[PDB]
Parts: sequence; structure tokens; C-alpha cells
Amino acid sequence: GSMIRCPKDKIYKFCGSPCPPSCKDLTPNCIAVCKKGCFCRDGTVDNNHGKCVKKENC
Repeated sequence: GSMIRCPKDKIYKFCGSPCPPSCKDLTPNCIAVCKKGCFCRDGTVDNNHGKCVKKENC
């Protein structure tokens, strides 16, 4: 506890897109705002299960 550390399969960002590429929407339109936290790696798509897989795997 105390220290926030997400799964090693993901990375941490201070400014990231609130709308990452996904199987639901490959390119969602939203205002560019810097949100901090843990995000998926570049080249992966977020699926409706709550995990990110490779773009060509979806």
C-alpha cells in the first residue's frame, strides 16, 4: 500500500491521452488533457475486458 504501483505490463505517465486506442474505438475523439497514472504501452489497444493487447492481436 501507500506507494501506487501498477502492473509491470503497463507504464506510468504524467501526461497521457484520456482516450487510448482500443478495440472498441481505434481513435476516440476527446480534448487533449494531461492526466497522470498508469497507461498501456504504445502500439497496444485497450479491449472491453480492461486490458491492452497488441493492435494486430485484436
